[PDB]
Amino acid sequence: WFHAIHVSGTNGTKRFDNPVLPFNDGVYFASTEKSNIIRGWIFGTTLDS
Amino acid sequence: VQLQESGGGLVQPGGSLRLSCVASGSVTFNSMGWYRQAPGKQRELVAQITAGGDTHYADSVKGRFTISEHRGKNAVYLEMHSLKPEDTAVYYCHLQVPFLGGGYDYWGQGTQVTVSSG
Ligand SMILES: *[C@@H]1O[C@H](CO)[C@@H](O)[C@H](O)[C@H]1NC(C)=O
Repeated sequence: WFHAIHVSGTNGTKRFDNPVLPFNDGVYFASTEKSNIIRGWIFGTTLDS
Repeated sequence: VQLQESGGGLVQPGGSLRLSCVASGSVTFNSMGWYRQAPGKQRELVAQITAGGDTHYADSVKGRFTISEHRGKNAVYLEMHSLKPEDTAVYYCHLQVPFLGGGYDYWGQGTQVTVSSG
């Protein structure tokens, strides 16, 4: 489970949660949202030039 | 792949073709539309039909073009009239299948309709 804007502090923290996850034999991605914050994905091996 | 698109044929000026963006099955979309594209020219909008029923027309197409949806056969129907040679183009069927909030139209599979007297 990945909460997008993790609010660690009670007053509020405003940091994203987008770890570089592995891609082994395919993945199943499900998103629950209400204001279209999920915008896509990037795929590759080293994610560089 | 999924959606498969075809229809139409070569005609002469003054004729009318009832082309359809014939689908392959029941589909979900919010604003179905049809494009054109001539060689050396960019794609230009022709008509727009939404789920609600809004019908958007380009400047060069009012007074001659009608759009009707057939939910029984799940296909919109694209009927031209008062055809002129300027309408010859690589006709496209951009779709409104939702994708990350809408997108990924299927206009790549187009139809070839040429309007000419010869
Ligand atoms: C489709 O196939 C038929 C029969 O082979 C042919 O007459 C026609 O020109 C082809 N193209 C279109 C756009 O119908």
